[PDB]
Amino acid sequence: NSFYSQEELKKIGFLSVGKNVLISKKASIYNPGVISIGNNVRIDDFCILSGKVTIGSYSHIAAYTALYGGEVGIEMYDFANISSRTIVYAAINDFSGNALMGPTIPNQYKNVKTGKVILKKHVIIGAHSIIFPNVVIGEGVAVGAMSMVKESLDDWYIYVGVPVRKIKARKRKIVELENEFLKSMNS
Amino acid sequence: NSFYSQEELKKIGFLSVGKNVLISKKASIYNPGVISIGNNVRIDDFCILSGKVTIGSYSHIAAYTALYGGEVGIEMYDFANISSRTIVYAAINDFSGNALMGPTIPNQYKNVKTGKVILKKHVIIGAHSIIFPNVVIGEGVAVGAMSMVKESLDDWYIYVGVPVRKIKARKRKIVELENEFLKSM
Amino acid sequence: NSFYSQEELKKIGFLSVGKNVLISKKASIYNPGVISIGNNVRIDDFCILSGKVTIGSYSHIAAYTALYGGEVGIEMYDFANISSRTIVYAAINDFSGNALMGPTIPNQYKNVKTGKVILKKHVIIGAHSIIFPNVVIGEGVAVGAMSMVKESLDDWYIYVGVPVRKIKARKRKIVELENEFLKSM
Ligand SMILES: CC(C)(COP(=O)(O)OP(=O)(O)OC[C@H]1O[C@@H](n2cnc3c(N)ncnc32)[C@H](O)[C@@H]1OP(=O)(O)O)[C@@H](O)C(=O)NCCC(=O)NCCS
Ligand SMILES: CC(C)(COP(=O)(O)OP(=O)(O)OC[C@H]1O[C@@H](n2cnc3c(N)ncnc32)[C@H](O)[C@@H]1OP(=O)(O)O)[C@@H](O)C(=O)NCCC(=O)NCCS
Ligand SMILES: CC(C)(COP(=O)(O)OP(=O)(O)OC[C@H]1O[C@@H](n2cnc3c(N)ncnc32)[C@H](O)[C@@H]1OP(=O)(O)O)[C@@H](O)C(=O)NCCC(=O)NCCS
Ligand SMILES: Cc1cn([C@H]2C[C@H](O)[C@@H](COP(=O)(O)OP(=O)(O)O)O2)c(=O)[nH]c1=O
Ligand SMILES: Cc1cn([C@H]2C[C@H](O)[C@@H](COP(=O)(O)OP(=O)(O)O)O2)c(=O)[nH]c1=O
Ligand SMILES: Cc1cn([C@H]2C[C@H](O)[C@@H](COP(=O)(O)OP(=O)(O)O)O2)c(=O)[nH]c1=O
Ligand SMILES: [Cl-]
Repeated sequence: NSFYSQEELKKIGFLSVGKNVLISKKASIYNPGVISIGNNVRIDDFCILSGKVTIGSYSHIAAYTALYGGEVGIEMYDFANISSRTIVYAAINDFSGNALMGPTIPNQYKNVKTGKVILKKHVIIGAHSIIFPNVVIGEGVAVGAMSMVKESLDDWYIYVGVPVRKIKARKRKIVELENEFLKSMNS
Repeated sequence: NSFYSQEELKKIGFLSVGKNVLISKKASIYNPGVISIGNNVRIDDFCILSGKVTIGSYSHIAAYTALYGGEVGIEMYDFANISSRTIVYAAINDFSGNALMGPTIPNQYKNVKTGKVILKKHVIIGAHSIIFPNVVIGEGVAVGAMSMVKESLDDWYIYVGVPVRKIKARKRKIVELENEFLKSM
Repeated sequence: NSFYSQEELKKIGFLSVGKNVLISKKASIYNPGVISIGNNVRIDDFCILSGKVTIGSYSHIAAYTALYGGEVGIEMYDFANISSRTIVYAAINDFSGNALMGPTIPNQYKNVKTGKVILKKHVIIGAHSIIFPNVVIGEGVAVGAMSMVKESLDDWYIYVGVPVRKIKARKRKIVELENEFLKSM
């Protein structure tokens, strides 16, 4: 394995880091100062966390995943997971041609769309997917592999495609299993 | 370039690693102990090889490619190649809502689907593709870029889309070139 | 941030490299002697530039992006930007079954398709996209996320899909702004 030690970790300088947080040494963490991580979290190789990013507990950010929180930030609630090679954007430039583009160029010439991105509890994003700014992913939502998400998504559904369409209900058993797991944790 | 010396290879300790095997120091190899590698194989920057993976000979695995063989294994026969940024999964979690998810939770609470992934000879996988567990990709199968493969695939066909659909037969002239090529050695 | 200093850049040995140039140390650069960079370029972690590549000025190459310039080359012009996880190939292997495949194999048995690739001014390439060889992406072209490009694209259009299709005109307003920005300089 490739993860930082508890020793190495406290030395990163996160706004917050819980316990049993496993982080690849091969990930990239920009501005840990604005990054909070709960407990039981895994962040694999070649991830990039940048800007404002909050992660709860029980979350795997699989390899190659980029979270660009910029300023408004990205929030994951507990039991959210993100599969490989996913990108989440809290800010994006305007593609229309009404705006010059990117970090090379002064702000006034651009027309950056920005907006908090939220992943609620039990959201799972499949591999190679893309989430855009200002998007709340509803509790329980499953998004398929190679998905593109530009708009908010209603609780407890499964979505696929570019851009995603609602294809079926997500089952809630998962909520019973969460309840059980916490109780095994209990007494 | 960015490859191991033949020297340093030996110091990784694969189940087995043949000759003329170029593997980027920028790859991530986990649990080399269950990975074997034949001859004339290139693995490029930022690849990941995890768990049980078996690569024959004359195979390129291109940059960013993730092979997660876990316990059941991925296996690739000779002259099989994978283009950049592919993921081969020998194990996936249940997305239905019937299970809790990922490596952060106990296995009683989950419903991991698992099953060996094999790519037969002369298989080519296009870039940005995803092969899920329990899939035999038949000999001479070509899968297009940006494709997703959840079921086994018939021999000598070209497949594309998400999930893939069969679009036409692959030419087999490469059988000849294999023969003619092995010949001259 | 993971960038080289003005200093270390000079040691890399780029054909040419201008000012305000930030390249990630996490990037891989092969054969930097055929690679050339204007001014006010940014190249992010995990990018790969390989063989012949030429970038003008005011361009961002975002993270994970692979540019395989080969011998023919890839050229971007001023104000072209490329989003994350893109790949641009100036050379590719033939999938049809008429040839054997990849770098593990002698040229005489392959059937490499190759040709210069060009991104004209103001091109924007969407995240997770692929550009095949021998194409010109028209001036002012935007190509959506997760799109695949196999042919030259007409100027001032937005294209999406796999492979792309034209969906609407790109506003030419950016020309005004390019002037206004450059005037102000
Ligand atoms: C989304 C997913 C869970 C749905 O699978 P399913 O519930 O078994 O449903 P089906 O395969 O029958 O597909 C239903 C429909 O959506 C389409 N579809 C399925 N997955 C799709 C995807 N990823 N993108 C686009 N369309 C998809 C199918 O073509 C089918 O279409 P139709 O009914 O119009 O013919 C699964 O296909 C998937 O993408 N899983 C992602 C796995 C992953 O990323 N894992 C990381 C490892 S833990
Ligand atoms: C698979 C591939 C070879 C097929 O293309 P081809 O044999 O030239 O055939 P065509 O381009 O005429 O395509 C036939 C149909 O498939 C579709 N198609 C082709 N490639 C597709 C892909 N990757 N995904 C979805 N559809 C695809 C076309 O839209 C066309 O559709 P239609 O029948 O509805 O019109 C090619 O497009 C591809 O994906 N190559 C991948 C190369 C790669 O990843 N290289 C790595 C560097 S070596
Ligand atoms: C291409 C893009 C600009 C178009 O957005 P838009 O101008 O708002 O257009 P719409 O969302 O109305 O969609 C227009 C049509 O294109 C389709 N479409 C949009 N984006 C698509 C994509 N990336 N791939 C395939 N189809 C797409 C829509 O389904 C719609 O189809 P219809 O007219 O048949 O219903 C945007 O969808 C996109 O892909 N942006 C990429 C952003 C990125 O990669 N950013 C990097 C960080 S700065
Ligand atoms: C994928 C990955 C694995 N590893 C290590 C830690 C794991 O114990 C081991 C197995 O990899 P992985 O495929 O994540 O296995 P699992 O699904 O069993 O957790 O390899 C890393 O250090 N970094 C990574 O990015
Ligand atoms: C792509 C890549 C190339 N290289 C080096 C070794 C290759 O011989 C050289 C050129 O590779 P590449 O650009 O892929 O060219 P080709 O397709 O002809 O093999 O750069 C690496 O070390 N690591 C890599 O991940
Ligand atoms: C993505 C990325 C960021 N960084 C650093 C430099 C940036 O100033 C910072 C975050 O940049 P970014 O998230 O791209 O946004 P902005 O356009 O607001 O700068 O982190 C790197 O060094 N390499 C990278 O690949
Ligand atoms: Cl990637």
